[PDB]
Amino acid sequence: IQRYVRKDGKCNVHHGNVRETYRYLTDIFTTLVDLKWRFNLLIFVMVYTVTWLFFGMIWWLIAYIRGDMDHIEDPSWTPCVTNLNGFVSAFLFSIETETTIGYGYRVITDKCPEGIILLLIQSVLGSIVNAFMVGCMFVKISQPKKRAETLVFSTHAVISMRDGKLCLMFRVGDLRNSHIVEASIRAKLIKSKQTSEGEFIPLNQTDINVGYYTGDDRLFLVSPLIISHEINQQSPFWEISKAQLPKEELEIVVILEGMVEATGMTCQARSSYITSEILWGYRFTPVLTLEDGFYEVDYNSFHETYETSTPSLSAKELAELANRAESN
Amino acid sequence: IQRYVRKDGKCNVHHGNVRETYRYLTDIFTTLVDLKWRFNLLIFVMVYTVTWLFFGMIWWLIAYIRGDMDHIEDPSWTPCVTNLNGFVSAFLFSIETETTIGYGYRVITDKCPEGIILLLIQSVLGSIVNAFMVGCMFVKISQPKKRAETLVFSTHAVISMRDGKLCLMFRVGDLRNSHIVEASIRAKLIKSKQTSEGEFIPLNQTDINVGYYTGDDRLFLVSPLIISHEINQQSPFWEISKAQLPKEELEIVVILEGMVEATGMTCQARSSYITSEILWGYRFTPVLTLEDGFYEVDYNSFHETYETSTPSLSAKELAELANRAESN
Amino acid sequence: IQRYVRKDGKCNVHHGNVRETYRYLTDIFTTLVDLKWRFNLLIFVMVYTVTWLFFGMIWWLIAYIRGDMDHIEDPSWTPCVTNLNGFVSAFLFSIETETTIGYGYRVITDKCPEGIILLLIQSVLGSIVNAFMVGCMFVKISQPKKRAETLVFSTHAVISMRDGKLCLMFRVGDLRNSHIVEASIRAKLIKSKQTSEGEFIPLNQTDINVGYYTGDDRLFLVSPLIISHEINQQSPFWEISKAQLPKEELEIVVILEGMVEATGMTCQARSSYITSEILWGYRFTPVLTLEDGFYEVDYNSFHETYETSTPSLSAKELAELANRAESN
Amino acid sequence: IQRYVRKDGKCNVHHGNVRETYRYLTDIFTTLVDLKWRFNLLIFVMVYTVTWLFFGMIWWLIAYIRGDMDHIEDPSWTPCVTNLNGFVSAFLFSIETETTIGYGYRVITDKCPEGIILLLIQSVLGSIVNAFMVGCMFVKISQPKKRAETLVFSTHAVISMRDGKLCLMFRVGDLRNSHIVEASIRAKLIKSKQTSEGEFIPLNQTDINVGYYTGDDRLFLVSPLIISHEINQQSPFWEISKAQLPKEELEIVVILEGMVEATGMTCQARSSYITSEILWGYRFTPVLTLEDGFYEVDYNSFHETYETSTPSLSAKELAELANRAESN
Ligand SMILES: [K+]
Ligand SMILES: [K+]
Ligand SMILES: [K+]
Ligand SMILES: [K+]
Ligand SMILES: [K+]
Ligand code: NA
Ligand code: NA
Ligand code: NA
Ligand code: NA
Repeated sequence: IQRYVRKDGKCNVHHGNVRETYRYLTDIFTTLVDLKWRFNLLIFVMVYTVTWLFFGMIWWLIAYIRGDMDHIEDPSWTPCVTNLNGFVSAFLFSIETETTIGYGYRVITDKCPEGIILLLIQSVLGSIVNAFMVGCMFVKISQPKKRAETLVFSTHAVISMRDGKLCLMFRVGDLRNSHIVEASIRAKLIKSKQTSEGEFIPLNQTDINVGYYTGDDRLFLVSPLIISHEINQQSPFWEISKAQLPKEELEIVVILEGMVEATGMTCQARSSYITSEILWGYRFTPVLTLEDGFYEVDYNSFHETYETSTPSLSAKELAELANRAESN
Repeated sequence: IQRYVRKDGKCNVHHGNVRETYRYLTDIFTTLVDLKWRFNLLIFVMVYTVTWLFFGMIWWLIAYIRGDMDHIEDPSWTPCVTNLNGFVSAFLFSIETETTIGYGYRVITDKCPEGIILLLIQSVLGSIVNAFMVGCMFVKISQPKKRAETLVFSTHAVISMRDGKLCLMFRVGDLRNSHIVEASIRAKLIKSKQTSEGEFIPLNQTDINVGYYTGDDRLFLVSPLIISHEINQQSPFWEISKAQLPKEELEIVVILEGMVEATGMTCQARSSYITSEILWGYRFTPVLTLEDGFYEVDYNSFHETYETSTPSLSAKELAELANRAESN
Repeated sequence: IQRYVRKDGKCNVHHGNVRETYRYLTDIFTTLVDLKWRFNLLIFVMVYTVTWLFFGMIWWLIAYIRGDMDHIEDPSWTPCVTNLNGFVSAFLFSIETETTIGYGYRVITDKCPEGIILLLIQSVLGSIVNAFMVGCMFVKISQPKKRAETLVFSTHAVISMRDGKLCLMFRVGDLRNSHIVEASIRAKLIKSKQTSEGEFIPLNQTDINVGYYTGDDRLFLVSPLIISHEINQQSPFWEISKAQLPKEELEIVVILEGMVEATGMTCQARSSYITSEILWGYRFTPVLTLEDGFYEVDYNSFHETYETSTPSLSAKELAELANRAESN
Repeated sequence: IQRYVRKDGKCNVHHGNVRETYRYLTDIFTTLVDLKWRFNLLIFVMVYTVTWLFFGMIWWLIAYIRGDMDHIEDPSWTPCVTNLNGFVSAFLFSIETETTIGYGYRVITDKCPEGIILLLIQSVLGSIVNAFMVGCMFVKISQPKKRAETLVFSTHAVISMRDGKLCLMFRVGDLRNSHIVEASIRAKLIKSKQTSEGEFIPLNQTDINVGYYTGDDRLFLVSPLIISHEINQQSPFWEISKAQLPKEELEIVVILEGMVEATGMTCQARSSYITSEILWGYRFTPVLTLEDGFYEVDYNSFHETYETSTPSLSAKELAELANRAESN
């Protein structure tokens, strides 16, 4: 079955018929850092080689129009750049200058102002281009989405009874010793619907409660946590029994958002649970054990669940039993 | 008619009679990065050329006061900077030094401490100025407002019935495959008012509810979303019928705020719906279709709406019909 | 009278008897960027001059222990660094190397590995020190608190009647065309108190409501806004009449927090209203006027207020009149 | 007794049996900046020395395959790099080039394109590697967790009566004159539990209320603040008397999260109070005193508490006395 979101977090959507494609060029920086690495590294190589060529020809051109080329056998003549024997030497000086290596076998001189104003322009644009590209690299290396790689979601969501309440539970973890700051968990139920009046709504998102009113959706996440959605009157699973579950066409999107401790930058880790990955009547297997001075987590057991005695009834039907029980 | 906010997000306000203009110089960095590009690139060129000139004259000056200029025919004499034949050579050494190209035809020496302490000062201020300016460039290129270019708002807001409730709806979209992290939507109604007591309040902002109490204002925005404001008792559209709408003098400001995935930086995309852009009795045309392995969006249809059967009554009058219907 | 917070935002508190002062050295970066500019620029100059000296002596030392110094009249002998005639030349090479100007009159050679491993160490530490310091500069220039300079608070808070409710109002503004993203306003009442049991609490902070439950504390701030605190049953001004106000010993701290549009960084602008700056029975003078295509703000009038007819009674006593009025 | 969180903020947990260790390499930047300094500085040294060697051999190799090595006695022959007498000179040119010191005793030439395309590759990768590493340093120096060093938590939590309510109180402070922006305090109670149905939950986190519904959890923190948790019906200390406290097996985790004023980056300071550090019947000793123009804090007294008359009863039992008192 098709899902909206993959277990690893990527989203199965393509944006077609974007009539106004120039917008991608309007915020070029976003397109650049969003590219695949091969394409950054390609552009990176190109941006540098074309500038050095582009200036290299302008350095050659000053030397040509000046007549430096024509008098190389005459020492009386002095050029813009000492030693520009040909079209190759210009390329090298062009790099020697803009990288600011400037070996100084090729050296500029007093004799032309035409050259000085180029060295000037170059150095300036050399800084602006170099910023743009190095900046682009730094951002791409340091970007926070990468942290998501050391944030795990449990492979299944489970439904079982907890202190008399029927609960939907998934487990989350963080493989690093460092932290997710201002950590928080939110969850969205994704399923299509139809209004009384006729409107079909493709992949309708309804927020699932996972601590919003108590601030228990704000996580302190060191050892793995089991996030619990209590299936109450206000739940979208209120009228879903063990029987009905597999015949429902729904998907739970789970989103973990906080700041990578070292870069202040906010990360978003995502995963999905489709109807078949929601185990009814199950419990997560413990992972925590005590050792001398430290609590040790056993990630082998992180995804593992086991079965428990659990009603087949919808949460709603459990209430109906309770209403008669308290009234008895 | 005059609007407060343009559809593209820019705001029609000018800040006149700012008596204390020095404040703009107090936080210079904000003024700089807020400038138009022509003016950054201008200042950028200028800041660099004046330093190189300013030092170039000081390099010339040491050479003049020392008497290096007077003895160029004497090799016994050795200068601060080998080869400073005139006022031009000094400018070149000044750049050769501060860019740190340092071709080394112009080379400093032991003979003057006067020169060494300059090379010292220069290099230090060369780093501080270079930071300030390159930094200023980097910030301006990477700034998040730019993302707003690949965030679209629907061209109209529509009002129609949804599961028995009258709703104001606008649609939002994101043209990129990358994400808006900690995405959230808020909306402000802008219209003037008068208190019982007499006070006129120019462009009074009252927050429009778009999910605040359920956290459904926190968006997971991949494919386009239709943001719904339920027009209930607490709504500012409670007493507005189809008839009255066009004769109201109001404007809805819509604000999308989240973090650009790659730079942790927060973006704010804005748009406005003036009274004439609010289509009563309309529905948004679907955009989502299924393809092999991927959900495809059709942005051609993004802004498109169609008409449906919809009451001409205000939400309030619909309730009055319901009160008698339930009491019947 | 002593205030806790100045009108410009600075806080009248000193942190004395910090026994564990090393902590300031533990997070050195915070102390550095928190310093006055004179002291950054001082340290900046020093950090660079001591490294260049420190290496300069090590460059001199290799040259001394090797015996390069003793043979300068012998060309057969070749040194670590060509041309190190004395203790001054070493300082210059040391800079020429670490700034990477490297004029190359002073050039390293094959003949000693002792020199190569220094050039190596230097270049590496040259990058680490240069990062630390340039970074420190960049941060300090770009820091967001500076924006606060172009965020104004009204000079007074006023109390007057608004649609039958008694309200405490202050006005806020933003002098720039650019934005404060995720803008929000919160306000704290600061006054001492005593518990029934005996405990004196020095400067007790109680949050003042300014939109928290409706999200109207989240500002869209283009033209100036009048922030309104409705003085209701839950207000700390519930039992304060015009008469009692000046004899109360209290201070309202007002805090504006949002993100500078260009740097994603969060700014905090603060101000205070002491009991004497709270004008009872007053209204803010309008500032907004319409011009062709643009709304123009008149900051001359920003702080200005005028008097209106307003009850001398506490909000509580107004309710008591209303209770008998509705019961009549 | 074992705690979950240390008083200084570090967490007693180890992540064992991480089967998928490659993920650490997938987001390498996080692993790098998370390393101990010795290991950054080690890698930093290594990354640079291996590139310079790696290129140095390629520079040597071009010189070898070309036959430059074989003709050093022939001036007719001209090499890729003037002066590459051996395997050592190549290493030096390799650094001279990539650091961009380029002393220019070793200079590239026209004669080989083989060399030019290397200089090209090098300079490009020289920028990418240099970014990666300097960036990594900058991040690590500027990271916000460090601020936590100048944020103190009181050594004990105390329980005493405040205006008729039994309260759990701890005190927090900030040693710097600079601010924590968007400051906020949250607190989690950590103790194991067992569901009716059988499920043991290892270290169950239940959020402790410390201002969430009034926004008094949002701190304006200049002088020290006493954070108060009112022990009401909804409290986890509702049924805990002075008698029972020490026999409970619980731990309160306290978390302070806000932005370092200068870097926009968010900091998280943590501490813990185990059952024995919760003083029943105690009050914090004042720290604030007035001086000419400034409020002075006395951090000697910051942690100090003193005893007061305080009920031995649980908050619940105090209510039961009140129920009969009001009914009397
Ligand atoms: K250089
Ligand atoms: K150089
Ligand atoms: K050089
Ligand atoms: K040189
Ligand atoms: K936030
Ligand atoms: Na962790
Ligand atoms: Na998207
Ligand atoms: Na503004
Ligand atoms: Na402080």
